[PDB]
Amino acid sequence: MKNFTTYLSTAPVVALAWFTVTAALLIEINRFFPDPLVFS
Amino acid sequence: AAGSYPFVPPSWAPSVFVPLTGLVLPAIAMATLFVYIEKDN
Amino acid sequence: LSIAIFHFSWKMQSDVWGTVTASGVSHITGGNFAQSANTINGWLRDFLWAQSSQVIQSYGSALSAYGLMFLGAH
Amino acid sequence: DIAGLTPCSESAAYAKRLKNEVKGLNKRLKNYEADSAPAIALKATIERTQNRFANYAKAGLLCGADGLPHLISDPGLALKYGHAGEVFIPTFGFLYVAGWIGYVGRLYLNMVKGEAKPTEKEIIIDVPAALRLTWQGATWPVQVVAELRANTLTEKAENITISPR
Amino acid sequence: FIWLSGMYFHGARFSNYEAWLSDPVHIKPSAQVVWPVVGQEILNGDVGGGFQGIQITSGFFQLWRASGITSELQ
Amino acid sequence: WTEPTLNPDTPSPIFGGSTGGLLRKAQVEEFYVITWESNKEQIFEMPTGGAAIMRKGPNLLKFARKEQCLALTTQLRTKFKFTPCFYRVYPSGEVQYLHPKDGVYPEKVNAGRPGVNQNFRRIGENVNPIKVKFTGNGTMDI
Amino acid sequence: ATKLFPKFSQGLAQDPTTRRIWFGLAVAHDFESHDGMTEENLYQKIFASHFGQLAIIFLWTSGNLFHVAWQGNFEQWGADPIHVRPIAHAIWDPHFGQPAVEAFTRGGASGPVNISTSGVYQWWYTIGMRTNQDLYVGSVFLALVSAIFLFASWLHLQPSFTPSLSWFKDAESRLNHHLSGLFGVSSLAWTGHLVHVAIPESRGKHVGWDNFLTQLPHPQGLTPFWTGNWAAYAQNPDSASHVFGTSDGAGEAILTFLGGFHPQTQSLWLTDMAHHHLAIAVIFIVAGHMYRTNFGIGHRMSAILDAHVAPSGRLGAGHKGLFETVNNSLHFQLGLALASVGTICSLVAQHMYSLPPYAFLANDFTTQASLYTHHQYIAGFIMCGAFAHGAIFWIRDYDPEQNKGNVLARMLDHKEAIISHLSWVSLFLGFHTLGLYVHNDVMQAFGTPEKQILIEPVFAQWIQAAHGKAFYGFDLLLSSSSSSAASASQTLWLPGWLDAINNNQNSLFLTIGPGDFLVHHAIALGLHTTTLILVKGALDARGSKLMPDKKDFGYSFPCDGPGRGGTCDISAYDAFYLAVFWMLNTIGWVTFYFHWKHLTLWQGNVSQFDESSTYLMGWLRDYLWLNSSQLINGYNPFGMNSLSVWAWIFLFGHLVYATGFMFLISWRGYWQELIETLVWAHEKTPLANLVYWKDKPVALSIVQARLVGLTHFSVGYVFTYAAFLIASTSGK
Amino acid sequence: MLETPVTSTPEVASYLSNLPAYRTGVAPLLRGVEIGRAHGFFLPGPFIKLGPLRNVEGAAEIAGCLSAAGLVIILAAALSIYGSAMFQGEPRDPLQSAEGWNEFTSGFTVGALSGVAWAFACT
Ligand code: CLA
Ligand code: CLA
Ligand code: CLA
Ligand code: CLA
Ligand SMILES: CC1=C(/C=C/C(C)=C\C=C\C(C)=C/C=C/C=C(C)\C=C\C=C(C)\C=C\C2=C(C)C[C@@H](O)CC2(C)C)C(C)(C)CCC1
Ligand SMILES: CC1=C(/C=C/C(C)=C\C=C\C(C)=C\C=C\C=C(C)\C=C\C=C(C)/C=C/C2=C(C)CCCC2(C)C)C(C)(C)CCC1
Ligand SMILES: CC1=C(C/C=C(\C)CCC[C@H](C)CCC[C@H](C)CCCC(C)C)C(=O)c2ccccc2C1=O
Ligand code: SF4
Ligand SMILES: [Ca+2]
Repeated sequence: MKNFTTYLSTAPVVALAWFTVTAALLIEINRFFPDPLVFS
Repeated sequence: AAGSYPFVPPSWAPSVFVPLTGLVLPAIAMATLFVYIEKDN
Repeated sequence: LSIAIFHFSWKMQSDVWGTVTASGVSHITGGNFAQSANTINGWLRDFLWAQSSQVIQSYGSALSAYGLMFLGAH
Repeated sequence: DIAGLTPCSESAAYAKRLKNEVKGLNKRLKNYEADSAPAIALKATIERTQNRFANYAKAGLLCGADGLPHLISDPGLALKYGHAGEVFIPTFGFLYVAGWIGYVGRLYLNMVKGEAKPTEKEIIIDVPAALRLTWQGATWPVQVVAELRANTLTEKAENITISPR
Repeated sequence: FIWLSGMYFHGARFSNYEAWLSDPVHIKPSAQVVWPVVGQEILNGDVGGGFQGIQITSGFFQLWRASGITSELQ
Repeated sequence: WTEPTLNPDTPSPIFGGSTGGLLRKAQVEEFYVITWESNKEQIFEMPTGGAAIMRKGPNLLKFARKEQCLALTTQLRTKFKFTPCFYRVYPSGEVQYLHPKDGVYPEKVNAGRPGVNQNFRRIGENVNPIKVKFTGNGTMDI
Repeated sequence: ATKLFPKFSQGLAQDPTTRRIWFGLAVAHDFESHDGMTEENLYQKIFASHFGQLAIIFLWTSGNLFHVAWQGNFEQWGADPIHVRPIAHAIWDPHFGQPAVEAFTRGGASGPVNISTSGVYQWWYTIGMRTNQDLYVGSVFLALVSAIFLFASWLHLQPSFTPSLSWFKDAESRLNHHLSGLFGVSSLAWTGHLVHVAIPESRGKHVGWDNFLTQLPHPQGLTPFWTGNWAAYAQNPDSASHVFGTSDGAGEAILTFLGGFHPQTQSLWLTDMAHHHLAIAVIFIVAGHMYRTNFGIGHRMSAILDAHVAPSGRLGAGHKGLFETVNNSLHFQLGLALASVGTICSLVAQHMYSLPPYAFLANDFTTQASLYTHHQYIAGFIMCGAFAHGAIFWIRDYDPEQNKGNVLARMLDHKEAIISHLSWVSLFLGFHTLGLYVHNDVMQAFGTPEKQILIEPVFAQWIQAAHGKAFYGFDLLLSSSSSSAASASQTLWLPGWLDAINNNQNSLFLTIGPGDFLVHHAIALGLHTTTLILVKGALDARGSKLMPDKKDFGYSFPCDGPGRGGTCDISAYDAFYLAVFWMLNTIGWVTFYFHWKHLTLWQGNVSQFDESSTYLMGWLRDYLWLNSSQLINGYNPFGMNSLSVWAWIFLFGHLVYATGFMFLISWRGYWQELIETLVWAHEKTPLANLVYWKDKPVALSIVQARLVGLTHFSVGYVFTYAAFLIASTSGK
Repeated sequence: MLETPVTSTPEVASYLSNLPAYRTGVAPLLRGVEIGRAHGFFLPGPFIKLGPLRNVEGAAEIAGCLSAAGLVIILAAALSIYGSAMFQGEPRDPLQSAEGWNEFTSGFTVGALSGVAWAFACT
């Protein structure tokens, strides 16, 4: 597990995770607060 | 040599200048240069 | 390969694909491959430019994804 | 007002853009039975459209004859006339997150520098320490200035390699 | 295999194969449905057959038909 | 050591022939002749294209490029650990012993070699082009 | 054996390959490199070469006048300039088929002819020319001038008439003479044409060489000028009812400041153009009397440059030690000249569309479009040369020890700062300018146009309101009459500037929308990027971590080998080579914005541009695709019309453009080895082996192919667009 | 370079040696009239049947042989400049010499135009 976690830390894996979370966050934000053209 | 301006080209000028400049003139230039370019030193 | 796919796209739309009507068939392009393909302009005016209308006007329709990809591809 | 930009609330074209756009979806709803998922969906698109085409006007979005909302960039114009929510306020929001991301990155870089083989902590990222530095960038503006007023944000010009002139 | 299996699954749950079977001519094949977000739901066009998705061009519906597949349980 | 003299009657390796060898330059301009001494009859690869059976003892092959001869030279010096030597036969017959032209293959230092093209300054101590402008002389050579 | 073709380069002369022929044409006008070149001889050769270029320009102009007179419709077009189409020349094509002979008979002729888009007609009318004789006389005159310059090239190259290097390095005087004589006495001289010939001709009154010494330009005469009452020359201006070339509505003024444009011609008034040249001429002559000569009173340039050092030492030694740098470097001077000429070449295009300076120029849309695009492109090539020669200066003629602490040496000190900061601006402009186009395109595709981001160009609208534009409603400066500036000009050009600026049928300060905002920022991206490429090459011209000895390797060298990873395109010639592409991309966007903004203006569908431009899809379908419909139909399986040549050129441009790719995508090696096989085949082929090549066939040089492909690439981009810009504007 | 059945068949190595170019011995002019007529007579063909006025009556053969004559003359000039740019030092076969080529070119120009006339007299 020490070496599996090392692999899950490599750049390609970490970037895949970080982006997925960021993408999902934006998607979910528009899902509940849609059409955000202005900050009102 | 007629009307007002005495140097108005004749109607056959195009039927001579265009043929000469584009077929005859270029051939002379290309051939003359070719000889100079290949001219030995 | 590009010319081959263009040759198939145009030949077929012009000489095969169409609707069988009473006495005659209506080809997608009305059988213009023969006289319009012997020149490079015909391949641009009667093929590229003429058939590019659908993709350039796909915006706003279910096909709008292809218009976006068409430019993205360029 | 501003540059001949009429408010979308008073913009007739904006109203037509609503009428014609909801009609184009109320003609795609007819070719479907009242309860089909196709129809539940097209009715949501009509509701969402009718909400957006009103949230915008209620936000006082000036739009031209086109009927499409326009944004004001000048801080004075945006502030003086209550158009700060567009561009102005959004500007700082990005700047804060942008500097946050950059500051956290440099914090990590300068920690792995020195540490054993700094080159192998850039490929196999130290997710633990990377997760202990993310929140440190929340008050990045406070820390960044404290570094300018201490000469530690930049490097001395006699320690940076330069190409032969 | 994963790719092939996914095609059958997408053609099992999110597809109009059964509707197409009854009227193959006037119904366009579709087996890709987009989520209703960022107005991307426009991509779900009326392929006919009580279905709003993306017209596929992979020839799988006609392949399944010639395999006998007559339901989304197969 | 005495600059070896070419024996133009040296058995040549066995090869059917290739559309990739000498052209008009060999006669109008010049050509080169590599020679070596094998221990056994072995197949080698020609720097021009193909395979050839080298003969036992003296061998002689002709090329139209020095790099081609040197290529075979390194091949023999490495694949067969031979010590090949090549010349430059001009159209008049003037053979010029090209390699090693000393007996000691270039890589090895040997007293009796003068220093040619040797600047005794750091590459970054060369003058500016303006100092050699209108002088028709390179900054490195000056 | 050794050849003679490359007389200047003995190395090329001794080259056994064919490269000697190719390079012999390239390294031909780089005398600084010629074998046995002295600085004085270089200057004398350049000075004579200048005369040769001046002979070509005048000979070129004479030919245009001759063909317009011998094969043109000037008098007919002059009678009806809003219906007759100016004829450039006749098409004597021994290959034309009968339908081609019929379709190209237009503009009123008896044979196939070519309508002109140069706009010489409108210009020659405005300046006084009315008949074909005026053209014949002018052509002969200019032809004689060309002959004179040609003799001068010979005279100034023959001992005793060859200027010394000292004369070539006499700056103070040269500038004084050029500013007072070349610029000033040539502007007052022009006012003399206008006041005496152009203005009278526009008011219907032949004042030619036959009656100029007897025709009073002004009714009062020189009396008002002598008495100081100069105002008399600005009374009774031509009324709005005036018709160009007619006494109808004609006035008596010779020099005035009405502003705006003549009503019928829709072009700047002649009197306002007369007083302009008079005013500028006075300034130029006075400015000419500044530098020192051989009398005493005057300014030594060196002193001025050395006396300008910031006391805070922020600019180091300031401009001290720069006079010699500019005076002893012919690349530094050429770069400044190209930069100045380039920038002014653009002013001509930006100020000639807004303010038509010639009669009936606006009416001719095709001319207007083809003139903007011509100058804007020529300007771009000139700018590339400016930086190009600047990089050559850094390597061939920069003394790092003399320029020590001067503003020029403290530039390389912060070379990274300048280059890196140009990188950030380019990225910022690029990431955002494009992002707000894709964002709008997505909204257009998803049928959510309201959601698309449309930022308003408020900053530009205010500069427009400041000039008097009222549409915006900002009431700023001229927009507000109660202002100081507005009230001050109210008695001069103001009354006209407004009438004209507040008319939407012309191009004076056109209404800008959010569509213009995006394209303007895109133009900035091209300006910054193209600049970054050239600036990076100029600063790294003689230095770089990868190639610290670039100066020793000269300016144009292929690469430093595959060593250090890759040195491909590392020479400062390759910053030019690459910058050219970005320059074409930048100008492409600017000349496409002009054309669409104006085609929509001329067709009356301004909303078309005000909406389609917001998203990129509109630019392609509504502009390139929609307008190309006619051009492509120049020749179809049913027939051909007068737009056949443009359709043929349009495709021809694509061919040359694509051919350029091979020389850029493919590299020297596959071709070289291929040529080797070809050489073998010919030597073996019987009956053909008899004939042989004198020069050994070799593949194009690494740098050579770069320029050959780029010339093909550029020629295409020009012909392909010239075809569109002219056949789409004319077709309607 | 690789003696192949093709580039060795004594029949084909003999056919080549009777062609008026490998037949060294015949005076270069007579080795030019031979080659000239051979390359000149067949030239009119392509212009007579597929040229601009190929479907006009009577003037389809005069125009073919007139055009051919034109090219024949063009071919002559190229032959001449070739010798001038190849025999600067007037480099066995006298054809491969300065004077040799100047007499071959002339034989070709007077043989090809004679062949072009033979083809018109054969229509
Ligand atoms: C990014 C560059 C930029 C640009 C091109 C402009 C451009 C403009 N700004 Mg501005 N502004 C900027 C940055 C910029 N601003 C920033 C960073 C701030 C925050 C400090 C402001 C805060 C600001 C204010 C408070 C106001 C402007 C205003 C204006 C407009 C007229 C003011 C002027 O003459 O000059 C530019 C002025 C400034 C840059 C700041 C000084 C404030 C000005 C001088 C007071 C002028 C008030 C008066 C009503 C303006 C008359 C405009 C005319 C059409 C009637 C003008 C189009 C005026 C406006 O039109 O709003 C109603 C105004 O009131 N700006
Ligand atoms: C800690 C990461 C980091 C930071 C703080 C910066 C900071 C900077 N970069 Mg940079 N850059 C980065 C990463 C980073 N970069 C990476 C990974 C690349 C390769 C794609 C680049 C490529 C790049 C270029 C080509 C340029 C800059 C430029 C700049 C300067 C202009 C400011 C700007 O707008 O940012 C610009 C940032 C970018 C253009 C792209 C980077 C954006 C990424 C997403 C941020 C990095 C996040 C990082 C992975 C977080 C690590 C966290 C850690 C726990 C693992 C600026 C000081 C410009 C410059 O030199 O100014 C003179 C410029 O020309 N950067
Ligand atoms: C009154 C004295 C005088 C005058 C009139 C000139 C004039 C000239 N000199 Mg000169 N010179 C002088 C004194 C003078 N010199 C002295 C005393 C010296 C000794 C130091 C020199 C040393 C010298 C050198 C070494 C050189 C010159 C050169 C030149 C020519 C520049 C090339 C050109 O075309 O410019 C023309 C520019 C204008 C006429 C005005 C510029 C206006 C801009 C560019 C555009 C304006 C366009 C307008 C707005 C609209 C036009 C519309 C329509 C007409 C198209 C030019 C004709 C160069 C040369 O020989 O070229 C052949 C050059 O090499 N001179
Ligand atoms: C359509 C073709 C094209 C495009 C789009 C570009 C674009 C660009 N060129 Mg360029 N160029 C081209 C052709 C092109 N060039 C050609 C044919 C040549 C001749 C060889 C050159 C020669 C050239 C030179 C010499 C230079 C440039 C430079 C630049 C950059 C200028 C700075 C900028 O605007 O940053 C803006 C950034 C963008 C527009 C990128 C958009 C953001 C990306 C696409 C999103 C991130 C990825 C996304 C999420 C998904 C994609 C990846 C995913 C699949 C993983 C820019 C990105 C300059 C440079 O390098 O900058 C320092 C420069 O030096 N170019
Ligand atoms: C008001 C405002 C705008 C006004 C802009 C105007 C008028 C002027 C702008 C000047 C600007 C934007 C910038 C000048 C910057 C100059 C310097 C020297 C600053 C450099 C910043 C640096 C070096 C910091 C880098 C960072 C550090 C060290 C750590 C982290 O913070 C990350 C990072 C990289 C940010 C407009 C355009 C209208 C629009 C509306 C917002
Ligand atoms: C041709 C032409 C042109 C060109 C031009 C140029 C470039 C130049 C010219 C020039 C000229 C042709 C000029 C004129 C001159 C004349 C004169 C100049 C005369 C005068 C007279 C008198 C009598 C006066 C005297 C005096 C003076 C001088 C000074 C003061 C005093 C007095 C007044 C006494 C163009 C292209 C535009 C187009 C059209 C054609
Ligand atoms: C095609 C190609 C060749 C081969 C191209 C050759 C050999 C050019 C052949 C041209 C012949 C001679 C005909 C050209 C016709 C010209 C239009 C004639 C006039 C050209 C000038 C005199 C103006 C290269 O050598 C090369 C080298 C490096 C990078 C890319 C390439 C590359 O792409
Ligand atoms: S590929 Fe060509 S340009 Fe690149 S390093 Fe090698 S030789 Fe030089
Ligand atoms: Ca007159």
